Order: sequence, then C-alpha cells, then structure tokens
Amino acid sequence: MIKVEIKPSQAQFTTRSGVSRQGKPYSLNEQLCYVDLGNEHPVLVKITLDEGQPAYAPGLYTVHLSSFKVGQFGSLMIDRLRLVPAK
Amino acid sequence: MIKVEIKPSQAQFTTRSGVSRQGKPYSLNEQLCYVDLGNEHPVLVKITLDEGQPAYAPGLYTVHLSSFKVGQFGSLMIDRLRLVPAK
Repeated sequence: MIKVEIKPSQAQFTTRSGVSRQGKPYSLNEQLCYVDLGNEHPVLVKITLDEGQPAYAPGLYTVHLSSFKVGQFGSLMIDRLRLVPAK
Repeated sequence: MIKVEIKPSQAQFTTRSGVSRQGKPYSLNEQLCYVDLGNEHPVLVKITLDEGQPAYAPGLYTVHLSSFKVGQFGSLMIDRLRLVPAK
C-alpha cells in the first residue's frame, strides 16, 4: 500500500528485447511510474509487464500485495509491480 | 498495511556465519515473523538483522517504507525489512 502515479507522459510502455535456450526468450517491456516512498518527493520506478498484460492507463494506483513474494532463502520481495485503482 | 507479527516463540534470532566468495566475513542474524500478504493464511518470513540490532519483541507490527530502495533502471527492491510498531 504505496502511492503509485502514472502521469499521461508514461502511458506507453518501453522495450528491451531477447533470447535463451530450451524455450526462454527475454523480449522485455517496461512502463514507468512515480512512487512516493513516504518522502514529499516522487521516485521514477519501473514496472515490468508480463506477456498479454498491458500498460496501465494514466492515473493513481496503489501497490497490490501480490506484487510481493517469498524467495529462495526465505526473504520477502517485490517480484513484480502490481497495481490497483483502490480508493 | 504490510501487516506483520512476531509471536512469543519467534521473538529472537539465529546467527549464521562463514565466508563470502570475495573471502569476506559474515555473521548474519535472522528472525521469523508472520507476514500478511493476503493469500488466506499467514506466510512465514525471515528478517535479516543489522549489525548490533536486537531481534524485535512480540507483537503486532507493520513494515516501514525505509525497507524499499531503488536503483539501476528505476528498479524497486526491498533492501532490509524494517518493521515499526502498530498504531
């Protein structure tokens, strides 16, 4: 439950394409947000979109708890930025 | 909130120590807490503790935003999980 803002400027996503072996292409797409991390000042964080799921419209979003995950040696983590209209 | 709690049996830490592959010394203390990330039940999570830092004491907690950093391409990561008391 973090403030995320997408300003109109940020509405289109941004690419970083690619490939690995057995069936593993890295052809990455990213969109950007301003995240207020407590501070009076916003941070440009990046959102990595997963296949078939799209760039968020402009507006105000909260970070959704499924955005967090528990890793290999038991640490909690942002796996991917997950947003909701929630307010 | 990222709802967190340390029960009586969890109010303490374990030390793991050995050596880093840049041949550097570690002596890391770890503690378990229950995190409510949604799901239907409490997921168990590992707080790594800072040098000096006493293991937190039983109770209700919430995650403090100082736990989230940003680097490289606007990449958000949890740095340390710093919990503060509930309200």
